[PDB]
Amino acid sequence: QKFNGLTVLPPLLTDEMIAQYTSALLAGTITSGWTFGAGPALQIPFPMQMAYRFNGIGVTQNVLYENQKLIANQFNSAIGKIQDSLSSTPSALGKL
Amino acid sequence: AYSNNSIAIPTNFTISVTTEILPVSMTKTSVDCTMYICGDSTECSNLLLQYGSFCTQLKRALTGIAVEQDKNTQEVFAQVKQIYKTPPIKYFGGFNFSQILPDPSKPSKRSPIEDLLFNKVTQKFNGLTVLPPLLTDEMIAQYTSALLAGTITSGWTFGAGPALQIPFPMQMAYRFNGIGVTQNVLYENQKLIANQFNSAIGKIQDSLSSTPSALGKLQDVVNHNAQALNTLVKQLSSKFGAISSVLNDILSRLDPPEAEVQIDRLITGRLQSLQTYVTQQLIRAAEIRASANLAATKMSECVLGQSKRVDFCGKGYHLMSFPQSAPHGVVFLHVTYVPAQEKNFTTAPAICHDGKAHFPREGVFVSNGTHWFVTQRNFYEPQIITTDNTFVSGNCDVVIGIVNNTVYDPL
Amino acid sequence: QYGSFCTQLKRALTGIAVEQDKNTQEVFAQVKQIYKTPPIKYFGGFNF
Amino acid sequence: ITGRLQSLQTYVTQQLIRAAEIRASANLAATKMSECVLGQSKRVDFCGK
Amino acid sequence: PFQQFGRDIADTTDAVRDPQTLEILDITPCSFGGVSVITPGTNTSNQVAVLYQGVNCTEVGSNVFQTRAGCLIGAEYVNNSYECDIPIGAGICASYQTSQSIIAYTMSLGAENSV
Ligand SMILES: *[C@@H]1O[C@H](CO)[C@@H](O)[C@H](O)[C@H]1NC(C)=O
Ligand SMILES: *[C@@H]1O[C@H](CO)[C@@H](O)[C@H](O)[C@H]1NC(C)=O
Ligand SMILES: *[C@@H]1O[C@H](CO)[C@@H](O)[C@H](O)[C@H]1NC(C)=O
Ligand SMILES: *[C@@H]1O[C@H](CO)[C@@H](O)[C@H](O)[C@H]1NC(C)=O
Repeated sequence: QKFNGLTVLPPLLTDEMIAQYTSALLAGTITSGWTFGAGPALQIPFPMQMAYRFNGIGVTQNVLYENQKLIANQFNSAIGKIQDSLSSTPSALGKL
Repeated sequence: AYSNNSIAIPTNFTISVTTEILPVSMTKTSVDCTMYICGDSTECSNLLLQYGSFCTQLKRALTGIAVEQDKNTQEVFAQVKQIYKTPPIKYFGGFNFSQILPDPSKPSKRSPIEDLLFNKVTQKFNGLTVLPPLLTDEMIAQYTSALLAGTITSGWTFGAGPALQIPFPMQMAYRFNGIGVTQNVLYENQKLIANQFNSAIGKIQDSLSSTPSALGKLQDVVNHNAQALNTLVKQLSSKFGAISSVLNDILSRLDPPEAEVQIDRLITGRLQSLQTYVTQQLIRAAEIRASANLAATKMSECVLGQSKRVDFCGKGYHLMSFPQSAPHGVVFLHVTYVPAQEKNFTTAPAICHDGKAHFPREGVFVSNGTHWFVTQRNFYEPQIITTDNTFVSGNCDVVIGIVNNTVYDPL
Repeated sequence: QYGSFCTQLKRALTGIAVEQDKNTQEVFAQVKQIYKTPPIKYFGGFNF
Repeated sequence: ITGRLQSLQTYVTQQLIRAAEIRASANLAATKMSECVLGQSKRVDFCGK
Repeated sequence: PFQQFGRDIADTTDAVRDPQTLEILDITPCSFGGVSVITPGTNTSNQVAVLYQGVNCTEVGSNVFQTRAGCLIGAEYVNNSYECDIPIGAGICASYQTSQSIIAYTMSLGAENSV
């Protein structure tokens, strides 16, 4: 509390609550896809979900099923690269 | 429950209608300096005539705000070029649009939902005046009725170009094909969907009166305007570091030598109050303009056509949207498609037959434990796997999780 | 005796605080239930 | 009194402007969540490059 | 019996009892407001129409029309409806059209089409 009558109120949602919400969203999008937003959550294997996304972007499902390992490796490499990049450059958090 | 060969496909659907209220415009107001700051006193007029030129900025800002507020309602309800009217015979394939369509019996041509909304939400001495809006209530009601008639009779065609008539069941079939479910689902289940739509409309009609907190945005807008006006009026009657608040006492008690200082202090106080008022009004006008732009965009992408955006025109898969007028705002009735009953099965990426990998063409393979079928993703419609429901690409070894089955050849 | 500005000050600050509380409320609470991942994290060769 | 009142008024005016900007950013973030995390987006350059 | 003055929600004198006779009377400010001028392009013509905002025509060209927005002087009402260009207020618009004079009329939303 500053001497001049300045006080900073605490947020209603804590860090753990936002983390739980993010984890719930991640679990939903991993297990059910987009179904948990339209209505009840419907389970679907992740390769089938990626095939549906590929049909959404225009490429046919065959492309994914024949090239599953390469896409998985590329996804893992990209996640690792962005993990390294978020620490390499401190200017990414400039807005906050 | 997540498994490598488990998929849940709905077997039934529920039609749901939701309501969204968005502010559009706020009340137009004007301020006169001479009538407010001192109230037609000659000494104040002479002093303020030589005291800056703030009043021009005040009046210009207020006039610009009023013009923007007039434009806000103009750009939301006038998206149609003609005033469409419904045919006298209101069948519409078993759908009851009575609650949204205008009622000729009432002296004012306003829908029951609009009447309920308007029933729920219903010159000052200091130079405060409230200007009337350019568009009256009846004009906005006519625009809403024209939009409703267009979307009922022609669908989305009246927004892209000339209005083209189409039976309502065919329009709903087109919307179903838009969301992914095939037209058969609607044609076989027409009566159930009509009953669900009527029940949802009745339920939202009851809900709009049951809970008075639905109109909170418009109530907050009108409360903020009233609070600002009352705060200004109350703050006028303040000492502002002077002998007395009433100018008559100063002008009749003391001589000009210090009466000039007193009136200068009062001038400064009232100018500061007016500046604060117009600054808050500008901020509120910016917020209302953002809300009106959002409302216009929602009108364009939900009422004039079907939207593929998620959670934009409702909660679920969007089918239709109906607008309703409201005091200083618009109410959107969002019709959505929601799966109801989930049943899980066993699925495989592809099927191996004669060393040829068969992939589903707009569908997913489904097994009940003894046979394999093909069906759409958003509805359970099993079908015998043939050479037209599936296409062949590649070999059998590359696919992971492929199962063996026989595919029927029509020829 | 010097005006009633402090009421406007406090009301504006409280409204700002309420809006800031609503901001985080309307972004992260779009889900209705707290889904949890299965204990076996295979996900078809993807490393989450 | 006048000086401190003017300082407080300036502070809350800047706070209101910043709050409006933050509300716009939060609305954009919520819309991005809705159209990118809860479903696939056909909009170009909205949910990535 | 003991009260003498009256005061509304905004702390403004509403009704005052005169000290001599036992009668009470209201206090309403006499009409004020702003004034506006409606004119086409100065090259198009030179006639002007004057609108007095929020005052009855009794308090105030020889044509006088009572609009919900105020008193309109210099323009005549027409039993028509056109796509208006000069918005006056409350659904009333003015335009310069025929031998030529400014005419006040209600807005026309558009052509009526029945699909
Ligand atoms: C469907 O899910 C339940 C649990 O939710 C599970 O016990 C059942 O085995 C699943 N169905 C099939 C065919 O595996
Ligand atoms: C003042 O004199 C008038 C004379 O008509 C009388 O009516 C009135 O009652 C007197 N004032 C009082 C006591 O009300
Ligand atoms: C008025 O209109 C006439 C004809 O359209 C044109 O020649 C003239 O330049 C206009 N006046 C001005 C000031 O532009
Ligand atoms: C035009 O409308 C007014 C409004 O009632 C009416 O008195 C007048 O008779 C109308 N004009 C004609 C030519 O009927």
